[PDB]
Amino acid sequence: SDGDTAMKAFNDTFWDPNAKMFWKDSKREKHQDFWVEAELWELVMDAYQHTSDPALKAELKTQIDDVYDGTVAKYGQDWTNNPFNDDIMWWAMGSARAYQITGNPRYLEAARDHFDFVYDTQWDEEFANGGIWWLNSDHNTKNACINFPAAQAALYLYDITKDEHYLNAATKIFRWGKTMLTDGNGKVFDRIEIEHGAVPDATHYNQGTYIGSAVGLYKATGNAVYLDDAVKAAKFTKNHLVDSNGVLNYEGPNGDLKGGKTILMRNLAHLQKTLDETGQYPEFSAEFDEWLAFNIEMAWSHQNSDHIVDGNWAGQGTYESWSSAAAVQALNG
Ligand SMILES: OC[C@H]1O[C@H](OC[C@H]2CNC[C@@H](O)[C@@H]2O)[C@@H](O)[C@@H](O)[C@@H]1O
Repeated sequence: SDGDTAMKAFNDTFWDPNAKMFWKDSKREKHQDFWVEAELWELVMDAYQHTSDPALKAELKTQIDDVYDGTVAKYGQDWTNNPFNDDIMWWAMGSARAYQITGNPRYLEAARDHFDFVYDTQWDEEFANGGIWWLNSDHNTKNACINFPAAQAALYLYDITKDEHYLNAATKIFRWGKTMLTDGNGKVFDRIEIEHGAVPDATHYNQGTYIGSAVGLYKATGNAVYLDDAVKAAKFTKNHLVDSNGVLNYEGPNGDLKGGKTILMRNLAHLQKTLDETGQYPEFSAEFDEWLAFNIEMAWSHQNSDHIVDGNWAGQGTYESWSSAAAVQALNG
């Protein structure tokens, strides 16, 4: 019931049924940024999968379609005019998931066409021995926030199509990213910049997409090293991207990072599910489950009277949909 209450409250506060988009904040003066809207789309899908209330489930299923329609009305169906390859890939990944839920052809086309544009034209072997460029305008940096989401999108497309092309892509992208965008012990680097090298700044959302791609690769390949990869990145997050009480950091003031716990929590749930299913890493699993539950309880203890939780989970006017999404995500694992 907590997940249902949280999602209903989030919609009541932030969903605009007229534009079929989320508001960026509770002043209701501007709709959410394009890339973040794909992440709120996935939140709707996660609540759809989590709920056991058939009436709410049907409403959320409809909302999956309405989110796409509202975005396409403002931004079009062809996102390849957007210079941000990551923006495109977040929508390609969301579209693959929407296809799995709904069966509507438009979503498979959207996923496959946009994945192909990025992977087939924005992969480069010369700089840094591999990796996808951040932008399709200028080619100066290759980033975790495009590469790991691309591996995830490829894994969804493999699951849908069974075409080994997509598994091969996920494997190649992840191998490059593990080698060039991590320290080999679970710390995920932000990016590798031409003429400079690695920028080893770690953030919640890049830990998340690394973990999710690793768990997906473990499941698709049967290679246990990928599960180990995921566990090491989860451990790094729990020990090194938290405050002194173990509560996940607040990553403001940057607007893109403020809500990153949303993406982290989505992917930590994948890891929790796989550990529960396989019985692997039982010691870590117990520690991890306790730490997750603690974070969730602390976050929700700061909910306001409308059942909205700001993204500064360690503490207590205007609430923002991206920063507030993480607490909702956490109850819809
Ligand atoms: O420092 C945060 C963030 O900044 C830049 O990306 C911003 C967004 C652009 N497109 C949508 C999201 O994927 C990004 O967060 C990049 O420098 C990025 O690597 C970095 O984490």
